[PDB]
Amino acid sequence: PKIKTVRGAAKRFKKTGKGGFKHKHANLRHILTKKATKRKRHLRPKAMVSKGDLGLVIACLPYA
Amino acid sequence: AGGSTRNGRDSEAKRLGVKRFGGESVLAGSIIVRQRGTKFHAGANVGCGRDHTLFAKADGKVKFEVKGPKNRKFISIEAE
Amino acid sequence: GFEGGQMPLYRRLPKFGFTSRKAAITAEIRLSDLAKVEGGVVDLNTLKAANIIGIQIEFAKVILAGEVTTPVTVRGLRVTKGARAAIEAAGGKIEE
Amino acid sequence: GIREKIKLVSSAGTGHFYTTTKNKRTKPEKLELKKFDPVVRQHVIYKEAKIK
RNA sequence: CCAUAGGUUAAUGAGGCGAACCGGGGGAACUGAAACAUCUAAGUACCCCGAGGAAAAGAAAUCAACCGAGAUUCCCCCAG
RNA sequence: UUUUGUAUAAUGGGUCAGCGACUUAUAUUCUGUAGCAAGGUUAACCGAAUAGGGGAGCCGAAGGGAAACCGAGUCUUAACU
RNA sequence: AGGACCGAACCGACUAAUGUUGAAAAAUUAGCGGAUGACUUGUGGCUGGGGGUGAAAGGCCAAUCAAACCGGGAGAUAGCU
RNA sequence: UGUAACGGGGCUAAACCAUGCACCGAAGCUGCGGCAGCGACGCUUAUGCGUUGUUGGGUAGGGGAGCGUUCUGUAAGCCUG
RNA sequence: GUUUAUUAAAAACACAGCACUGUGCAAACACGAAAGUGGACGUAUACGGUGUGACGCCUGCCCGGUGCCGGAAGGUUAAU
RNA sequence: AAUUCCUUGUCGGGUAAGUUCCGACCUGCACGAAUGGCGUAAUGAUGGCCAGGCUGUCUCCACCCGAGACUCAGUGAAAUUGAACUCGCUGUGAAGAUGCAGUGUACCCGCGGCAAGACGGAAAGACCCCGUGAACCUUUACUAUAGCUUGACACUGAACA
RNA sequence: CUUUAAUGUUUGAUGUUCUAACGUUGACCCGUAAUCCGGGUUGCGGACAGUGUCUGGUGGGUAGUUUGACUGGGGCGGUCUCCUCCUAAAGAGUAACGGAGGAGCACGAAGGUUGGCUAAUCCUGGUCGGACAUCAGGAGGUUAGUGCAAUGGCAUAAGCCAGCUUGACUGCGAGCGUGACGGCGCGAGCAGGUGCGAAAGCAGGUCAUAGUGAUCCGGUGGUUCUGAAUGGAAGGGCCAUC
Ligand SMILES: [Mg+2]
Ligand SMILES: [Mg+2]
Ligand SMILES: [Mg+2]
Ligand SMILES: [Mg+2]
Ligand SMILES: [Mg+2]
Ligand SMILES: [Mg+2]
Ligand SMILES: [Mg+2]
Ligand SMILES: [Mg+2]
Ligand SMILES: [Mg+2]
Ligand SMILES: [Mg+2]
Ligand SMILES: [Mg+2]
Ligand SMILES: [Mg+2]
Ligand SMILES: [Mg+2]
Ligand SMILES: [Mg+2]
Ligand SMILES: [Mg+2]
Ligand SMILES: [Mg+2]
Ligand SMILES: [Mg+2]
Ligand SMILES: [Mg+2]
Ligand SMILES: [Mg+2]
Ligand SMILES: [Mg+2]
Ligand SMILES: [Mg+2]
Ligand SMILES: [Mg+2]
Ligand SMILES: [Mg+2]
Ligand SMILES: [Mg+2]
Ligand SMILES: [Mg+2]
Ligand SMILES: [Mg+2]
Ligand SMILES: [Mg+2]
Ligand SMILES: [Mg+2]
Ligand SMILES: [Mg+2]
Ligand SMILES: [Mg+2]
Ligand SMILES: [Mg+2]
Ligand SMILES: [Mg+2]
Ligand SMILES: [Mg+2]
Ligand SMILES: [Mg+2]
Ligand SMILES: [Mg+2]
Ligand SMILES: [Mg+2]
Ligand SMILES: [Mg+2]
Ligand SMILES: [Mg+2]
Ligand SMILES: [Mg+2]
Ligand SMILES: [Mg+2]
Ligand SMILES: [Mg+2]
Ligand SMILES: [Mg+2]
Ligand SMILES: [Mg+2]
Ligand SMILES: [Mg+2]
Ligand SMILES: [Mg+2]
Ligand SMILES: [Mg+2]
Ligand SMILES: [Mg+2]
Ligand SMILES: [Mg+2]
Ligand SMILES: [Mg+2]
Ligand SMILES: [Mg+2]
Ligand SMILES: [Mg+2]
Ligand SMILES: [Mg+2]
Ligand SMILES: [Mg+2]
Ligand SMILES: [Mg+2]
Ligand SMILES: [Mg+2]
Ligand SMILES: [Mg+2]
Ligand SMILES: [Mg+2]
Ligand SMILES: [Mg+2]
Ligand SMILES: [Mg+2]
Ligand SMILES: [Mg+2]
Ligand SMILES: [Mg+2]
Ligand SMILES: [Mg+2]
Ligand SMILES: [Mg+2]
Ligand SMILES: [Mg+2]
Ligand SMILES: [Mg+2]
Ligand SMILES: [Mg+2]
Ligand SMILES: [Mg+2]
Ligand SMILES: [Mg+2]
Ligand SMILES: [Mg+2]
Ligand SMILES: [Mg+2]
Ligand SMILES: [Mg+2]
Ligand SMILES: [Mg+2]
Ligand SMILES: [Mg+2]
Ligand SMILES: [Mg+2]
Ligand SMILES: [Mg+2]
Repeated sequence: PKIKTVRGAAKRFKKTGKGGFKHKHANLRHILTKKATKRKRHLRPKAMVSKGDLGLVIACLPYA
Repeated sequence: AGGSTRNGRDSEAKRLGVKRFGGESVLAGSIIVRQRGTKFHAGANVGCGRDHTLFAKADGKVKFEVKGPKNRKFISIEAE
Repeated sequence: GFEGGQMPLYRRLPKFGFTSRKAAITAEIRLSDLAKVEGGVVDLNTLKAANIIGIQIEFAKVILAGEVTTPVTVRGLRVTKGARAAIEAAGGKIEE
Repeated sequence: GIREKIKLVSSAGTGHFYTTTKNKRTKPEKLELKKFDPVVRQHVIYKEAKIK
């Protein structure tokens, strides 16, 4: 049978041009008045998934 | 059976120290020293951070030197 | 994704975005695909007959990719700037 | 943690707000600061409102 | 009281068995979730009823999308 | 065999003969190999039929962005050195 | 007269020894208790498993009981050997 | 439990210190022969042929190359009273 | 008297008796999706449950807690 | 004390001597009045203690009678078992050696006996721990629920105040 | 309007009686040769009761499950995150149920800037006034101070006074540090707009290092980005925030 996609990771990650995965940063959902604006400003943009924890994503997202 | 304790704690190591030594070519913005106080002081082309972190404002080689009447340790970036 | 009982990455991390249904009915077209139609006119029904975009498609852009060497009338499609220049240089006529 | 949290609403008509804390016991009077409003790109008086 | 219930004759039919498939009435838990209760397993196993050589469904108070298609059933895609 | 470590007085086996344990299916990725090559390939089905037909579709040649959208650029931002 | 007395049948099972691959998957020998009573026994019948029954020990329900047996789910699961 | 606190016999050096020359002593090193791996170099590869260095303990484990068995084609062939 | 058939026969269980409490009969209660049945072909001097356990002398204080019974003015409070 | 830790409490009795027994005291760790209190004749295959009789229980065993054991003939098992050419000692060592080292001793093979060792046999330790194992049981653990109960609507209507 | 009368119906509540539903495990008759049942007459009760759906309460009567780890064995006890010093072996890092202490905040000024200032303690003298208030001089030279623990810093003060103020700004960010990762941190500089200062310049919170919590779900404001025939809308997305 077909492999089933882990649908949470499909809602959390997107494949880029060279095969990497982009993702949203954490720590930006609440408790936001005590955090510096520099920190948040460096948390709004999407970041790439690191090389170490990229294998578990590919295992969860076989269909890109 | 019996006993207890009150001395189990300790904190995490903050990884301070000197990251780039003398005669060591750096880029601008490179952290040289992380430290609590001003155990070192900022010389030429070297800024002092919020936490007394010494960073390079320019590119070049690190020069450690002792100046001033108090024999304080200054860090400068030589031109290159 | 099981990391022991540690919270895995796909649950540490937040969800984002939504899915556009309109993106499924849009398509992009090479300039090299313009020669594969017949008649030298390019519509949606022409491209679907040439088996390029697919049936359920309702929108298409032409993109500077590849190159065309023939005058082709483009009708009812969006065109990029470089494709507009290349079509008009090869003799095309972009219309609506 | 008696120092509750509030928001500083722009008086420029925008719904823009800064968030911050105060001790309402020791500072019963309202906070008014002149802060930057990035929508209007001006420094505008913000006033204390409830965090809601 | 008529009547009705009931009774009796007669005629025709049924009853029971049987492998799977089928439609329906009821309907688990182990398990998985690295525990577990929502969830899953699974309308599965099992029980029951009825039928046929197949059954069931079936001829739009349907889809579509402002173009149009034109009952049901089955297969490949759509698409994990 | 398990172990830091067994002649171990740790486990197991009386002996022989026979059987006895990483498979299968479908998806996916990588490597190798072969065919074609900016193209490659068909499934169901038809067909008397491992041919041929069938290109429905799938992957690839363009990406960025949550998205509209733009497009070899795009996003961010009022705008980027 | 008697849930009276002694004591065989009969019912039971307090002690010791034997035996413990037994004669016997609970018995034999020597003693022991009740022995007209809440006795005992024959035949047949009824109560069914989270259920029965129980002068109640978690006792008994076909040499099996803190939930019988058989078949099925079922190749349960086993981060253990 | 039995000498039982040089391994024993035994030793007044066959003990200790110092110095010295010998010799024994390993699967170490060298010699002779043989196999294989990886690199150089040249050939002119049958893509391997000389020379050349050097390497060759090995569990879990990774990689590479093979033997044999049963069955199918080759095979209405070949072997076989 | 009974009891752990198969390591425990006992001080354990039961017992007559005592007390509390429920029950007015289509009884309570119990087995049963229900119909029904037992109670009981009985009717409070009866039946069920609970505790104690012949007989003799006795059974003292506490209702704050937990239960149960009774109350219904007020507060709160569901579907609707 | 079927309850008393300290405790063999103290005193008395009984005995040559009595952590038990009996009777007292009360300082009841931590009795107590129907999860009954204190007494109680009779009974008990009941528990503890004492005495008389009796005796191989014992001092301390002796002899005898029989059934086996032993020998012959016939039939003929079993558990167990890596392989055995299966000594002692001291030491060593997966830390308690038939098997190693050193040394000592010992011709080969049976039979009857004993049972110190083979960490002997039997039963994948019942103790202990672990397992994100199980079962049963409890409760003011969680979530449900039968059952009991409340009210609304329906089956369910008419009058009068 | 405040303060209200007539009539009537729309109607609920509470009684009052009735009978026709319903009940009868009351009597009698018939089916019938029958203590079931049904039908019939009657009596009693009577819209109660009782059943169905909904609903609140009670509910170990029953069922499904949970009931942590470290641990010089387990339990008991203690601990579980963060900060500071030692252990830590002169870079970083480094364990134990090792030795000692703290944190789970505070501040609209205790922030920014400009300007200025410089302590502790003791000695002498001096009204109430005293070991110790305030005052004047001298020694001393930071033995003080730092919002709070410790360590490192601090005189150009980062310590203490006053003035003006909100940079406790928004978008970014070369380049580095630290982590397995998630993530955490430092940061010159650029654009916009601002404060102080004559100006150079400084300011993207506080001398630094603790003062904290992922995701999901959900709430609030803003934004047409999306909007399942179309136009809207709901809902979702994005930004801020709880
Ligand atoms: Mg948010
Ligand atoms: Mg966890
Ligand atoms: Mg096509
Ligand atoms: Mg389940
Ligand atoms: Mg599970
Ligand atoms: Mg039909
Ligand atoms: Mg039409
Ligand atoms: Mg083994
Ligand atoms: Mg072991
Ligand atoms: Mg190992
Ligand atoms: Mg071991
Ligand atoms: Mg060895
Ligand atoms: Mg041995
Ligand atoms: Mg062994
Ligand atoms: Mg073992
Ligand atoms: Mg064995
Ligand atoms: Mg594969
Ligand atoms: Mg290939
Ligand atoms: Mg770019
Ligand atoms: Mg008698
Ligand atoms: Mg006898
Ligand atoms: Mg008798
Ligand atoms: Mg018991
Ligand atoms: Mg039995
Ligand atoms: Mg059962
Ligand atoms: Mg069970
Ligand atoms: Mg199954
Ligand atoms: Mg199995
Ligand atoms: Mg000796
Ligand atoms: Mg010498
Ligand atoms: Mg030599
Ligand atoms: Mg040699
Ligand atoms: Mg060699
Ligand atoms: Mg050689
Ligand atoms: Mg070698
Ligand atoms: Mg090798
Ligand atoms: Mg018996
Ligand atoms: Mg009996
Ligand atoms: Mg017994
Ligand atoms: Mg017995
Ligand atoms: Mg009855
Ligand atoms: Mg009793
Ligand atoms: Mg009393
Ligand atoms: Mg009370
Ligand atoms: Mg009450
Ligand atoms: Mg006591
Ligand atoms: Mg005692
Ligand atoms: Mg005495
Ligand atoms: Mg005695
Ligand atoms: Mg006494
Ligand atoms: Mg008592
Ligand atoms: Mg009492
Ligand atoms: Mg009693
Ligand atoms: Mg008796
Ligand atoms: Mg013989
Ligand atoms: Mg045998
Ligand atoms: Mg030894
Ligand atoms: Mg012998
Ligand atoms: Mg022996
Ligand atoms: Mg013997
Ligand atoms: Mg043994
Ligand atoms: Mg075991
Ligand atoms: Mg339970
Ligand atoms: Mg379960
Ligand atoms: Mg533990
Ligand atoms: Mg311990
Ligand atoms: Mg160090
Ligand atoms: Mg070091
Ligand atoms: Mg300050
Ligand atoms: Mg100044
Ligand atoms: Mg003075
Ligand atoms: Mg501070
Ligand atoms: Mg969750
Ligand atoms: Mg719409
Ligand atoms: Mg729109």
